[PDB]
Amino acid sequence: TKFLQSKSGYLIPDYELTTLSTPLQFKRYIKEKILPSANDPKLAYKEAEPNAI
Amino acid sequence: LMKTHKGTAKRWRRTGNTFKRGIAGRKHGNIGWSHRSLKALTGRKIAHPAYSKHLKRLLPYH
Amino acid sequence: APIFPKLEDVKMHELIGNNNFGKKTYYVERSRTGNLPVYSAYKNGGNKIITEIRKIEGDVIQLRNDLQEQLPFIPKKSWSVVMQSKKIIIKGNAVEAVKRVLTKKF
Amino acid sequence: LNPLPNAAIPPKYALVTVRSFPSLEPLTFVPVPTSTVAAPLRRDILWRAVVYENDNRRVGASNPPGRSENGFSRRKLMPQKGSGRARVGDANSPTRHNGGRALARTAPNDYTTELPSKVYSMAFNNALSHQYKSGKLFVIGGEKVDLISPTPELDLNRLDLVNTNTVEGKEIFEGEVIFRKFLEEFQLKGKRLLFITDKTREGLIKSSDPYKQKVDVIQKELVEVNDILRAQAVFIELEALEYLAMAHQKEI
Amino acid sequence: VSILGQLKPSDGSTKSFKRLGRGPSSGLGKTSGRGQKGQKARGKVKSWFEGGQTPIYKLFPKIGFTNVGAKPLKELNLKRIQWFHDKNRLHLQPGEVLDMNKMRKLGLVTGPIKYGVKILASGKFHYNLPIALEASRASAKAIAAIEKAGGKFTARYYTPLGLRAHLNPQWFLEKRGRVPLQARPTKRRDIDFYSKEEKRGYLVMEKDKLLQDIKEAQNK
Amino acid sequence: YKQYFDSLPLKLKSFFQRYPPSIKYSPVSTSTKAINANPFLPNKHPVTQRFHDPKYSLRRMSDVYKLALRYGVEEFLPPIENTKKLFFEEKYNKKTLMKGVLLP
RNA sequence: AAGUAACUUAAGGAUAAGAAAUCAACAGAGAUAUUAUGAGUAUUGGUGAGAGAAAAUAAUAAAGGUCUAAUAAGUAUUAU
RNA sequence: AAGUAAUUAAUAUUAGUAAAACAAUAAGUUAUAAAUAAAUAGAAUAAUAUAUAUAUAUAAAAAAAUAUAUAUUU
RNA sequence: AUAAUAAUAAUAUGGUAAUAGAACAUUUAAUGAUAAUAUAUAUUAGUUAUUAAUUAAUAUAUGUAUUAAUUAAAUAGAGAA
Ligand SMILES: [Mg+2]
Ligand SMILES: [Mg+2]
Ligand SMILES: [Mg+2]
Ligand SMILES: [Mg+2]
Ligand SMILES: [Mg+2]
Ligand SMILES: [Mg+2]
Ligand SMILES: [Mg+2]
Ligand SMILES: [Mg+2]
Ligand SMILES: [Mg+2]
Ligand SMILES: [Mg+2]
Ligand SMILES: [Mg+2]
Ligand SMILES: [Mg+2]
Ligand SMILES: [Mg+2]
Ligand SMILES: [Mg+2]
Ligand SMILES: [Mg+2]
Ligand SMILES: [Mg+2]
Ligand SMILES: [Mg+2]
Ligand SMILES: [Mg+2]
Repeated sequence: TKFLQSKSGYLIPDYELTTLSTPLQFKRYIKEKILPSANDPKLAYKEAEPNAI
Repeated sequence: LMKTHKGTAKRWRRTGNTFKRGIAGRKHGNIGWSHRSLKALTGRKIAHPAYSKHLKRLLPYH
Repeated sequence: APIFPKLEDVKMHELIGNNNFGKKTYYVERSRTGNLPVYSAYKNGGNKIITEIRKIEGDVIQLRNDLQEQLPFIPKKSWSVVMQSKKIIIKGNAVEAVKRVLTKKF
Repeated sequence: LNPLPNAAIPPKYALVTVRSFPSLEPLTFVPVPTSTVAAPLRRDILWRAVVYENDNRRVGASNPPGRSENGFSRRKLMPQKGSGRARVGDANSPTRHNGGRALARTAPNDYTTELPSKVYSMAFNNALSHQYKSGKLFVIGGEKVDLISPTPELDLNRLDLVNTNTVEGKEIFEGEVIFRKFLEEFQLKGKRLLFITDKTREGLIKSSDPYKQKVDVIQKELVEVNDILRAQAVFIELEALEYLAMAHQKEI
Repeated sequence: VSILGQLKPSDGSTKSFKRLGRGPSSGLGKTSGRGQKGQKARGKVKSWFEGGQTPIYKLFPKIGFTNVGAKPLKELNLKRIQWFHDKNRLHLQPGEVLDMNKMRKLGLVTGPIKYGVKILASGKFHYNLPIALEASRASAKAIAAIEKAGGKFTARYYTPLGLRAHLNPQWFLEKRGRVPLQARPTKRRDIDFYSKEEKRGYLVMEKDKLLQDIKEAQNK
Repeated sequence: YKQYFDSLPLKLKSFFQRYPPSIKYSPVSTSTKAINANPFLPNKHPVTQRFHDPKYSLRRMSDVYKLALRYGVEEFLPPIENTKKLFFEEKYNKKTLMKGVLLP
């Protein structure tokens, strides 16, 4: 997980790390959450407006 | 803070979720009356629900 | 004794997101003194008796359904599961029966 | 035959990564118990804790002058009858424009509310768990525990900056710069930060002081539910986190 | 965003307080729930003021007296002890008696034991413990149940200080380097009670010195 | 030994300083002028022939004695025989029961 | 209501109190002073209105004990 | 320009904990047993009251009143 | 076995004293994007079953809401002294 984080550039949260039991699961998570935001910066999650569409 | 009505405390004692009291009319002038009839007034009596609230307010720590 | 144990002794199944505890399963933790958390409660000025069941982890609906299956004699209607605190209220003083049902597993 | 088929045993340990400070680098995992760091998020308990804390915090300095406090004479301004005007007493009445306030408060106004200790502990746990879920709970340590990856050369295991007090070349100092660099790295310049130390980290607070409006460095003992929840990312020492867990554990 | 701007109380916790004297459609309009024009409307009569009739704290005669010499024991039923034993909370080494201090330690009795403990018999049927008990006193039925179980009761005298010392001997040691000595029964009634074999009083059961001294005095 | 002595409570230490154990103080009441005059007893003044009150008033004396008992330094204090106070186990043992207890 | 308001007099940075002719109860404690529990309990009242302790356990608190008196008489006590 | 505050008591609703709660320094308050003016009395001898506990009464019952009992204490 | 919305059938919906339930305006505290193409206040005309808010135009201010929302509270609403 540390290696994955280092290569990625991004931080996978502690809870997520605890949950995900396989490399495949980790990959799937990454594809879901970080990837789309990385692709499109307007699509990214903002803190002050968490319920944005 | 609130305090107990001492006269009321003297008159009334606790009995679970009610108060018990002595009967009125058995301190003098008893002669002439029937003794059996008088025996009704010798014991104690539970508080009537009409004045239960009043009693509670008088005796906050009971 | 130690609050956080070492990394070696902790197994994988002990961690969160393992063994599938969320999906349609539950637990009912005993009290500090070591008794089943099932209590009589006398609401509305002693007029409304109800049996409360506390300390439920996981799916409460499933647990309720299981209890109903165990105790068919209690009606279906009288099983109010409050979701905010996760506790399941029953109408009668049905404490002892509930305890009996739970004891075997919890 | 099978009485409670869907009964099962819950998970009991969540892994939190133990990091080196200046650069948040994974050194080890540490399994903290699920009750501290992964409780179900009960909002009502959290609310109770917050409101109580707010009530405790109150100064309560409202001190408007009542008709006694207000400083007019006690004299009757116009005689009761034979004036051709409404009846008046002294000039202090709430009814009149210069008079004192009706039902006036008098400072200090005690706004202190109570909470059960257990409830408060539960709330404290709950807030921490919520923070962990968010991905806003950075556990820094490695001194006591057995490591996997070794600590970096320029980082350190405690939550502090080195040679902060030293300032020889220019008025600018190194610990501040390091802090700024750290902020730049993890993209939390304007965000609220909450550094839960164990012992007094003087250099850290000095480094912070530039960003005092957003960064709050607190001890292990004086940290609050409010402080934890307000924070955009908490930075807790492993030892401090252990202590908190011990404090707010349900007793057996 | 932080949770701090989205916290509510639990449903059913809070209420809106009834706010008076604030417009007609509010409900609590001009009169503000007071009614109309009386003493209660603008002033204060007492809640229990009965009008002038002889009140319910005057009609009736005053009854009884407060026995200041009374010292109410906390009651412990055999049933509770049995339950504790079943639960495996009744931790006793062989020979060690279940004394009032011991009960407190275990959590059999809980809250402040000011004057003592009486052992009552509410689960005398299912009581089967051969352990030895010791309290301020016991019910006759309770005693009989204990005897049947193969147990052994002893009613033991304790002045309030002596009781306190018994409950928490370490405190006294900490303060003064010495636990205080247990007093003799000075009172006549107390002496009489513990001199009874039927009560299983300690003065007869242990064959005390005080009782012997009294007997000698009587003789002489 | 010196360190242990120093570790003794304050009042006891003060007493030892101002009435030291080298002097064998009297068991009985004495002249106030005497060197061996017991501070716990009421000593008579030789000229006036009036009993002076004890140098250590009764409470203070009792406290001192209890301190000595605690640290096992009783015999170095001067004797409390003719002061009517007994203490603890000795008091318990030596006392006669009241007339009311023995003969109701 | 209240030994309150008020008037009068006198002192000090504070004053007052303070090292038991004290409490307690046959076991014991050990200056003062303030607060919490004890407790609106005991106690008391045209037994109405109402008034209401102490012991004990906690804090706060300072080194907290220490002679300065030839050990105290119109004093204790009694009556009123 | 007008139902406010403080110290208390009783109800209710929810939430925490639960045969315990609050508090953890001990101490205390409430609960855990019902009575009785008060006293050294106090809940199935073999089961629902027809048993038991207390107060009146008594040799002990009966009698009035309230309370206690039909894997798990409330 | 819930919630929201919408159907159908039925019953109910005058109200002083009073009781109960649910909202809104205002001000402060906690959390908090955004921005002169914006925000606030005012006027006029529209809109939403409408004490309220919103749209447009016009005016004046301000490089800007302790803003929306949830909580906590109130010197929280005036034709009646
Ligand atoms: Mg007749
Ligand atoms: Mg509040
Ligand atoms: Mg109306
Ligand atoms: Mg009117
Ligand atoms: Mg009227
Ligand atoms: Mg009349
Ligand atoms: Mg007076
Ligand atoms: Mg005066
Ligand atoms: Mg002075
Ligand atoms: Mg007091
Ligand atoms: Mg003298
Ligand atoms: Mg003298
Ligand atoms: Mg006189
Ligand atoms: Mg009799
Ligand atoms: Mg209507
Ligand atoms: Mg106003
Ligand atoms: Mg106006
Ligand atoms: Mg109008």
